[PDB]
Amino acid sequence: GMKCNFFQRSEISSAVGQKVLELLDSPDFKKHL
Amino acid sequence: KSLHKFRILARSRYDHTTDIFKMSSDKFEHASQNARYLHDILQRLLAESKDLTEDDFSDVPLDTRHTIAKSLRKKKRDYEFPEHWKRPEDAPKKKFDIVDQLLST
Amino acid sequence: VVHILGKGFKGKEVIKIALASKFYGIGKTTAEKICSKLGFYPWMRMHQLSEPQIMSIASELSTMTIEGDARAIVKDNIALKRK
Amino acid sequence: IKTLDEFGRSIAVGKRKSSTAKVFVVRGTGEILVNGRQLNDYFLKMKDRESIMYPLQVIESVGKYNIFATTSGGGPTGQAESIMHAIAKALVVFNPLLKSRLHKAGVLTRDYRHVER
Amino acid sequence: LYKNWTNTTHTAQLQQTAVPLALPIFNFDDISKTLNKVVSYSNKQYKSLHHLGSFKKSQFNELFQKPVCLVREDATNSFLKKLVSHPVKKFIITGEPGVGKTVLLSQAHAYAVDSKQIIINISYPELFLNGRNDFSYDDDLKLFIQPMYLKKLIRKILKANDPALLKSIELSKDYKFSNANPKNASVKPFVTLNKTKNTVLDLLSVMTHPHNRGKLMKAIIDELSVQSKVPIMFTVDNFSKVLTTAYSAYRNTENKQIYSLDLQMGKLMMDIISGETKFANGESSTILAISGVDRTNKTLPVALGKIPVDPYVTRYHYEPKFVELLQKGNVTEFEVPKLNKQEVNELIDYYKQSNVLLDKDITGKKWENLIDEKYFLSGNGNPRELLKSLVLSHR
Amino acid sequence: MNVPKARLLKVAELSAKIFDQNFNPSGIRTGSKILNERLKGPSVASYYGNPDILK
Amino acid sequence: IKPTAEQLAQWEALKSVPIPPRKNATLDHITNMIMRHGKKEKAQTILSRALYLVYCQTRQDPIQALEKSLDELAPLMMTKTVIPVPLNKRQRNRIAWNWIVQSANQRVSSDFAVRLGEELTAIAKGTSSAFEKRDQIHKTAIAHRAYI
RNA sequence: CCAUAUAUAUAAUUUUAAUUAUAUAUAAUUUUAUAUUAUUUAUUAAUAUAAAGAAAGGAAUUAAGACAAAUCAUAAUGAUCCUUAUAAUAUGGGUAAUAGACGUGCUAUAAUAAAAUGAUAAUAAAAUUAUAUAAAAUAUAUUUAAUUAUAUUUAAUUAAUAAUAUAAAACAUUUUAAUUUUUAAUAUAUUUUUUUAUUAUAAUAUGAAUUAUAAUCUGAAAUUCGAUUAUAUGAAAAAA
Ligand SMILES: Nc1ncnc2c1ncn2[C@@H]1O[C@H](COP(=O)(O)OP(=O)(O)OP(=O)(O)O)[C@@H](O)[C@H]1O
Ligand SMILES: [Mg+2]
Ligand SMILES: [Mg+2]
Repeated sequence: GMKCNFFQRSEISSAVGQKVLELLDSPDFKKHL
Repeated sequence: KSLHKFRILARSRYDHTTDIFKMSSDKFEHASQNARYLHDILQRLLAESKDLTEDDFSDVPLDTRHTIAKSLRKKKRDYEFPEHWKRPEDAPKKKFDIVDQLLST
Repeated sequence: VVHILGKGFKGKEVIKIALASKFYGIGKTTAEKICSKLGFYPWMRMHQLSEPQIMSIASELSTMTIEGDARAIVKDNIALKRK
Repeated sequence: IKTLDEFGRSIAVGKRKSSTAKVFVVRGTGEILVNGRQLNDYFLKMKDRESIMYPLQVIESVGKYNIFATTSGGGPTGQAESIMHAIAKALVVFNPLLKSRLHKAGVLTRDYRHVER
Repeated sequence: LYKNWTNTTHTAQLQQTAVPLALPIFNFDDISKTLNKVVSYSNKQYKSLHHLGSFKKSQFNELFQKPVCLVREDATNSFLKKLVSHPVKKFIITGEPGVGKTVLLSQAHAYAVDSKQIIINISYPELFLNGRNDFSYDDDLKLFIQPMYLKKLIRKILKANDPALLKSIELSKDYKFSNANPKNASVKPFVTLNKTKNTVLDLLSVMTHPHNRGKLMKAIIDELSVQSKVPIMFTVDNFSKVLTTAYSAYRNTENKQIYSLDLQMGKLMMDIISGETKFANGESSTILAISGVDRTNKTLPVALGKIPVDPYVTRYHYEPKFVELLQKGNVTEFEVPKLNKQEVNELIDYYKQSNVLLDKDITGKKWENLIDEKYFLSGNGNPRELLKSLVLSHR
Repeated sequence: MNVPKARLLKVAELSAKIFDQNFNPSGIRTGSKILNERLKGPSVASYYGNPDILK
Repeated sequence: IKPTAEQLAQWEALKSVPIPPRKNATLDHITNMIMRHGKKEKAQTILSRALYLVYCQTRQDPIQALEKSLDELAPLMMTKTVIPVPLNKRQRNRIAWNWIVQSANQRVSSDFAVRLGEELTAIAKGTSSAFEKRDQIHKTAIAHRAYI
């Protein structure tokens, strides 16, 4: 088995979060506001 | 002043001994997204470090406690042989051998 | 032979250990706090105590929730659990 | 055949338990450093100091060489005896005729004993 | 014998059987006659040094009839030249553990008795920080006073110093104190000292009640500071315990550990070192001794400028106030260099003459080899560990 | 310690802003660990092998 | 290699000398007997401190005094199950040290070093009850000699 | 084949532990020269002395009998038995109940022994981190700090690189009931962290089970039945 680390010198120049928002919008949580 | 601000805001990401600022990004699915993320964070850090208009981080001493701990978790070989203890007089002295002299001249 | 609230201590006994040892509600921290309040130095001993200081210690201890009162509290709590 | 380096130093490596020691022995006046520290600071136990001394005093050259020892691994006694064995191996270079003498003192033989399961 | 080992040797009078031996007497102006040679303190010096507590336990002083010292060119001569030449005579003695810092302090005291100076020595300042002596709060002196420690210390000052010197210096102003001495306690409530009619020697002999004793100590220190007749050498041994114990073991009414400077002994010591209390003779000096029995902070190294200041070092390991105080006075460090091989030769010679060397050391060993052996075992010159190699190394 | 707390707090807030880090000086339990916790679903479900095998 | 002048002189001078001993066998054996739980340094400290008191109260070499004491106290032979059997140096030293340690433990000091040092001081001055134990063992050996 | 000692190769000595790492190779079952005692008498053993030696340990590897096995959970096949039940799913409980009895370990019963402290950080090895680890910092217990436990926040590392993690005993100082062997007031001293003199001065400051209060960690869930912290408790345990 192999691993290749590449060094590139260069110039200077949310699934759970999505679900939480949906539940908060749902009528089982929004009904408690 | 801008460099000192950069180092202060780097916090644990800056190493004063080696003077290296290192950032690691693996949050996004691909490596290219993480590269863009790191580059953008570097531009933000640089832009607001170069900004000195309403910025007063000169009187904040640089914190190195993280570097102190990291170095404390490693062995050190700082010592070296004393300079005055050296005696070159007793060093081996190369000895003449005519065979190679004639082979080469 | 130093007597405080009907409890006897030997003269050489250190106050902040003896009060914790021979009283129900006082531990190490409580004994240290009492001693600091009364101005006794950390390693003061019973035979050095003057009678006014003994009475002051007795008053301070009496203002605490200790001995029979604390024992009754614990027993009442155990009885309530049993009930 | 071992010989001194450009600075006149004899370099030796010894081992004991999990400890390893690398010693530079030069001609001098009996000064010793361990990990850049004084011998008495690094080695608090007198027995370990005497163990380090023993090969020097077998050839009665104590006070004639300066020792720069560098240890790592194991504990105090292991490091001290590794210094001892390394010092013996380094001393053999300066005068090979004394090797047998050192070999008869028991300081030129590795203590192969180690913790076993 | 009932006490433990260290207190056994210290207090068992085991020097009673020591060899009756004579050595050259120590005097700095005659250092050339005594340079690099083991000496014994003068008879007058022993009486003053013993009261000062210069000779302490664990120093292997029981082997010999009386404690002795080696007048070293690099330790005694070098320091004592500075103590008699430098404009600012504030010094801190440092080095590795057991290198001989106390001995040089004892030698420094011995010079003080020779030059008629008055010595104020605080040995083991932990006595007023451990908490095993009583304390009380004073309000006229907005400070915490410890009568038990003071009463002893006042007596140590008197006996450690010649009455003739204490007789000379005369009181600047009236002092009145509560009186506890038994003939005149009930007869007259107070004792009234007078300007230029009573002297400080009377002050040392005033007996006050425990709470008034706080006034007695500050009166003495201020008096010795104002006068210019006699030099005063304030000396502290085991100083690091003061530096690295910023807060004492005493707690106020609110169970808040009392700060060192809040206590009278703490502020008096730091006032002299910092320089707020100015001794007026001009030859007065402050000598402080580090020790290896105390923990190591970044306080002292920063105070001496050895390392740079790192503000993010916790207060346990760095006390800025002490650094400011020690830097306020121009304190300098004299590091006791370790014994060279030649000095080791001089000491072992005296040990041989005292019959403290073991049989194996003296019989059958080429003398030069022994010096090389014990120079190695000492750690290339540590006096304590050289001495342990001879007397406490049975293997 | 000697350096004031206000300066360090400003430094911490601003640095957290730069590196897309959330700043919570109050110490209140927001529960961000749950949002930042890695998912172990696929590996746990792959315990017995991929279910599509030639039979 | 031809040894140079200094090397050969060193070889001659050294071969004219014996090897130093690594350790004093008797003192090491006594120390190991004091040792428990592998704490060698504690045993060495205790032994050296006791010997230091012995010197300070006698002002003679305490290592020599210890060996005089062990040699004199320890029994040469002992009866075993009943026939006498000879004892070599280590067994004699062990018996003598145990006798010493009992009388030391009978003393008052909280520190074992002080008790041991004062007991050794008393022994070096010819004052010890273990002489009676040695005498009884020797008497039993004399009584049971016939069964060699 | 390990381990050990060496030689060659490899590493641009910043993945640094070159004192290291792993490939190949060599080495030993040690070889010798004498002395003495035995000897099947030397071309032999016991030792001992001298010389060259780094050289001193270890595992595995085969069959034949005989016994024991169903947590034979070390399996297969067969025999027989259930097939609305002896198969299958869910909720809760139990496997932790105590008169007792015996094994196995941990903690103790004090001074050749326990406790506190010891930042330019005394000294290791072998491991582990993509179903993670969690650094430093801030805050609360809590108190100038330190320590210890949680909380907030994720720095690097998916690794000879960073973390788990400053190894601990060791060593130094101090304290430690029984112990009137101690502390305290006066004096005292060439023992001053100390000496002297006169008065005063059977379970502890060992042990931490058990019990109570209030908090905390995991998890959806800690009642039966988990772990952790602090504040109170403080049992048995001494001799043979
Ligand atoms: N010049 C000297 N002459 C004789 N003995 C000496 C000399 N210097 C040191 N010693 C002895 O060496 C030991 C050193 O003790 P000392 O108290 O002086 O050391 P230290 O470095 O101050 O120690 P610590 O850090 O413990 O206070 C004592 O035995 C002392 O007697
Ligand atoms: Mg000292
Ligand atoms: Mg307890």
